[PDB]
Amino acid sequence: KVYTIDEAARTAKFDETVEVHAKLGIDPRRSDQNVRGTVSLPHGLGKQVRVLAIAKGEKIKEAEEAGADYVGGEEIIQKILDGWMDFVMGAVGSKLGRILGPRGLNPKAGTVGFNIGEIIREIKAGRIEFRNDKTGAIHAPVGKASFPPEKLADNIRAFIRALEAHKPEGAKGTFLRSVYVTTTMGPSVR
Amino acid sequence: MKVILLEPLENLGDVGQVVDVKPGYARNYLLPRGLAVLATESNLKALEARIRAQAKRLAERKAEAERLKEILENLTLTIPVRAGETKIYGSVTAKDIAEALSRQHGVTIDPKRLALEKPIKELGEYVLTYKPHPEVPIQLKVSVV
Amino acid sequence: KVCEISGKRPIVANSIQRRGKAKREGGVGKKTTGISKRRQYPNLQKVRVRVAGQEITFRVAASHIPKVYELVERAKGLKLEGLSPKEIKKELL
RNA sequence: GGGCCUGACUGCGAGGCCUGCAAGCCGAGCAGGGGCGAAAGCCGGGCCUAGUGAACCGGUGGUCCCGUGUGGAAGGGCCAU
RNA sequence: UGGUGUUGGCUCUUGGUCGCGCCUGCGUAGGAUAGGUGGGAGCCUGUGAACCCCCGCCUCCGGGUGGGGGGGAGGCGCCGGUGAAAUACCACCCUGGCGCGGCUGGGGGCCUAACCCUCGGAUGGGGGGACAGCGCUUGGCGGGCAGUUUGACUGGGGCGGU
RNA sequence: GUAGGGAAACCGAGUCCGAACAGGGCGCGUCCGCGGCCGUGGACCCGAAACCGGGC
RNA sequence: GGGGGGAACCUGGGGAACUGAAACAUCUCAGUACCCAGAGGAGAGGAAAGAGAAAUCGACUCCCUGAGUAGCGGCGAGCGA
RNA sequence: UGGGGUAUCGCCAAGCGGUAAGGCACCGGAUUGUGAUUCCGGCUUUCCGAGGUUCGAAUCCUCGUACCCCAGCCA
Ligand SMILES: [Mg+2]
Ligand SMILES: [Mg+2]
Ligand SMILES: [Mg+2]
Ligand SMILES: [Mg+2]
Ligand SMILES: [Mg+2]
Ligand SMILES: [Mg+2]
Ligand SMILES: [Mg+2]
Ligand SMILES: [Mg+2]
Ligand SMILES: [Mg+2]
Ligand SMILES: [Mg+2]
Ligand SMILES: [Mg+2]
Ligand SMILES: [Mg+2]
Ligand SMILES: [Mg+2]
Ligand SMILES: [Mg+2]
Ligand SMILES: [Mg+2]
Ligand SMILES: [Mg+2]
Ligand SMILES: [Mg+2]
Ligand SMILES: [Mg+2]
Ligand SMILES: [Mg+2]
Ligand SMILES: [Mg+2]
Ligand SMILES: [Mg+2]
Ligand SMILES: [Mg+2]
Ligand SMILES: [Mg+2]
Ligand SMILES: [Mg+2]
Ligand SMILES: [Mg+2]
Ligand SMILES: [Mg+2]
Ligand SMILES: [Mg+2]
Ligand SMILES: [Mg+2]
Ligand SMILES: [Mg+2]
Ligand SMILES: [Mg+2]
Ligand SMILES: [Mg+2]
Ligand SMILES: [Mg+2]
Ligand SMILES: [Mg+2]
Ligand SMILES: [Mg+2]
Ligand SMILES: [Mg+2]
Ligand SMILES: [Mg+2]
Ligand SMILES: [Mg+2]
Ligand SMILES: [Mg+2]
Ligand SMILES: [Mg+2]
Ligand SMILES: [Mg+2]
Repeated sequence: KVYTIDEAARTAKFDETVEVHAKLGIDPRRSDQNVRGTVSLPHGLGKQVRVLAIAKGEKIKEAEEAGADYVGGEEIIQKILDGWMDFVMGAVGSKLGRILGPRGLNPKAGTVGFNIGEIIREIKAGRIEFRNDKTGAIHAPVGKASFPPEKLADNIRAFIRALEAHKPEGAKGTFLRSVYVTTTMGPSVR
Repeated sequence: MKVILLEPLENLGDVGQVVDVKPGYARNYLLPRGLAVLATESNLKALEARIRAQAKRLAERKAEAERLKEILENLTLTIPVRAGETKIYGSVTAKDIAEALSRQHGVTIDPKRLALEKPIKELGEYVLTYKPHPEVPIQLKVSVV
Repeated sequence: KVCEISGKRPIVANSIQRRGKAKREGGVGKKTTGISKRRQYPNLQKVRVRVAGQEITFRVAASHIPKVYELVERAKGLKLEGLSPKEIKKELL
C-alpha cells in the first residue's frame, strides 16, 4: 500500500525482527542464486559483526577497530579447531585456500578481505553492518532488515535487498514477499 | 438474460426485481406462463412508472396523514355529555365523537380505526389513535351539563 | 429452407482436403487432395408463439430467434384478429 | 616407419581435356592467414580412374540487403549447410 | 463420432485449478516425530495456563492435534548439551492432506416447458424428453459410387532378365 | 530508344564477388509496308472409340 | 397491380466435360457451356466507413494506356490486376 | 522431427534423500524305484556414467549413451 509503510514495524524486544522474505524462480537448469557478501544496508544498524581476520596473527591489531570487534588467525585453524568449543571469515588472498579450518569443519567462508599491509585503511567501513543468505533449494529469499527508529529513512532494504536483483540468470517471476518477523507480515510492491 | 419478474419466485424474484436467466427458462417457462416478462427497453422505463406511480401515491396517504397530525394530533375537543359524577348513559361510539368534530370543528372521520374500543360511558379525559402507518394519538375530554 | 426473419438460406461452399505440414511449422508446404462442393445451412428452427389468441410458428435461425419474441412485443398495440393466423403472421411485419 | 602438423583452406583463376545442352575434369600462378623444411621448395585431401542425383519445396546457422504510410515487426533475399 | 446451437428447471455426485484457512514431514545422537531457511533473547497466562476427563482425526502401537468441563498461576526457550541441522515464537515457502471458497469440468438420479410420437378434431390429454432430430464444426470406418494410374527394352507379346 | 552492373540497398561508365587499389564475370535506334518461320487461338483439310449438360 | 411472350444483348441464383498439363488428382478448359429467375430498352453500377503515399484525390459507367507490369503458379502447364 | 519410457544381480525385472526387496537361474543339502512339485541355505552390487545439489544419492536436477514407444512429416 502506497509504498514502504515502515509504520508496519509497529511491540517487544527492540524491533530488529522485521525481515525481507520473498521467493522466485527455483534453481533453474544448472545455475541458481546467492546473495552478496556483506550487503551494506544503508543504515548499517551496528550488528555484532565477527570479522574473524584469519590473518597471520598480526591483523588483530587493526582489525579489532575498523569494522568488527575481535579477531583470530592461523591458530583457530589447528589449535582451536582440534576442539569443537572455542573455534565469520575472510580467506587469505593470493594462493592460500584456507580450506583447512572453515570448510565443512557448515558456516561462513565464501568471501575474503582486502588490505595485506594492515587490517584497515584511511576510511574503514564495508565490513561491519550486515551479511547475506544464499539460495535454499525450495524457499529462497530471507534477508536481514533494519530496526524501529526512522521514517522515510528506515526502509533500507527496499533499496538494498531490492535491487539485489542481479542473479536473474534465466527464470520466471520473482515476487511474493513482505517484511517482519516476531511480529507480522505486510504487503507492498517493488 | 435480463428479465423483469412479476408474481415472485422461490429461487429468485419479488415483483419488480430483475434477475437474469438462460434464454430457455425465459422463453419457454416464464414468458409463455405469464410468469415474468422480457426485460426490454420498452417495459424498462415503464417499470419506472409503477415504481414511482405508487411510490409517489403511497407518499400521498403518508402525506395526508402527517398533514393532519400537526393540525390534528394536537386538538383535544370538548364533549357535551350528560350524567352526574360516575357513569353516564351514552358511551360515545366513534361517530358520536365525529359528529362532535366533522361538524363541531370540521373534520370527516373514519369512525373505526380511531383507537376507540368498547364504548366509553364515564366522565374524564382520554387518548386514542388512528391511521395504519404513522398514526396520530389524539386525546379528548368527556364533559357534563 | 430459408429463415423468414433474417432471410438466411443455404449457401454453397467447397470442402478442402489438404494433407501435409503447414510451412508455418515443419514446412515443405501443404497440399490439397480433394475439393468438392457442398452447402452450409442456416440453423433455422421452430418457434411457436401464442399472440392475439392463436399460435403461428416461425422458420427462423437460432440467430434471429430473439427477433421473433421481439415482434410479439411491438404489436401489443395493434388490432390483430379474425380467424386468420395466416394473416396474423403476415401483418406481423 | 617416425617427428611436427591440418593447404580434407578463404578470396580468385590465365590456359585447356571433354562436349549436343547441363554436367564431369585438370590447372600454373596472384592476395590473405597458415603448416612442415636449413633451404630450394612443397601443401587448395587421398598412386589413379566407381563410392552417385538438375531444378522445385522446405529446415537449420549466418549476413551487408528488402521491409506495403513512417518506426519496428512478419516475411523474404545473399553466403553456408 | 467429440464440441457447440436450437437447451430448460431441481438435487446428488466426484475432478482440475487458483484464492485463503488449519494439519502435514518418526536414520543415529539428542528430554523426542527436528520439514527448509531467516530472524531471535525473551514470550505465553485474568484477550485464565501445567495433572485430569469427556470427544474427533493421524499412527512409524510410541508419539500427534482441536473442542469443552474441572481448576488456578504456571509454562518454555536463551543456557546447556548434542547433532552435519536447535529450539520459544514470528515469518516466508517445499512434499502429500482436508476443509469452505472463486472459475471451470466430468458423470448419476428425477422433473416439463423446447423438440418428436400420438389421442372419438386438441387453447388440450396422454407417451418419449433435454435424449433424439436438424445447423455449423471435429476425427474416423467407406470399390456403394466417382476420376484416374498400372514404365521401358524386348530376334512378336507376356513369363524370365535388364 | 539514348546505360550497365548488382538478389537488393546502391553506384555509374562502370559495376558485381572481394580485406584489395589481385584477378575475374557482365558493359552503345525507331515508324510504317512486304515476305519467311514462331506463339495463343479450330492454325493444312476429313475421320474415332468416347466424356459432359439438358432434354426425348 | 402479376401471371405469358421477345433475335441478341443484361443481371442475379446454380453450374459440367472433352481438352491442357504431351499420363494424372492442386491446376487448366471456365465461372465458359448449359439449367433457372428477374429486368429492359438496355440492364449493371453509382455519391466514399472509398483509392493509396501524393504537403494527394475526390460517384459510377465505358474506351485507349498503365501491362502481359505487380504478382499469382504440382512457382508446371499456365492464370493476371 | 517433437516428446515420452527404459536399460539395476546371470533372466525378467521391483525401486521412499539415509537401506540394494523379491521370483527365476545355478550350486550344496534332506526326500526321491525314478520323477516333476516339493524344503532349507546361499548364489549377485561404480544400480549406464560423467558434472554439480546435499552431511551423505540406487533412489533429483544438467549433461552424454544405448535401445524401447508414441507422433510426425518425406522436396
Ligand atoms: Mg500448392
Ligand atoms: Mg448468436
Ligand atoms: Mg606423417
Ligand atoms: Mg563444354
Ligand atoms: Mg598451386
Ligand atoms: Mg619456418
Ligand atoms: Mg623458408
Ligand atoms: Mg598418401
Ligand atoms: Mg528458398
Ligand atoms: Mg528461413
Ligand atoms: Mg502497413
Ligand atoms: Mg512500415
Ligand atoms: Mg533408537
Ligand atoms: Mg550420537
Ligand atoms: Mg424421467
Ligand atoms: Mg409430457
Ligand atoms: Mg401435445
Ligand atoms: Mg441432441
Ligand atoms: Mg472404380
Ligand atoms: Mg478428367
Ligand atoms: Mg480426363
Ligand atoms: Mg512394350
Ligand atoms: Mg518381365
Ligand atoms: Mg409487367
Ligand atoms: Mg417474363
Ligand atoms: Mg451466375
Ligand atoms: Mg479435367
Ligand atoms: Mg491430358
Ligand atoms: Mg477467363
Ligand atoms: Mg477458379
Ligand atoms: Mg440508349
Ligand atoms: Mg439505368
Ligand atoms: Mg441500383
Ligand atoms: Mg497501400
Ligand atoms: Mg481538392
Ligand atoms: Mg464526389
Ligand atoms: Mg513441379
Ligand atoms: Mg480462373
Ligand atoms: Mg532298485
Ligand atoms: Mg522403436
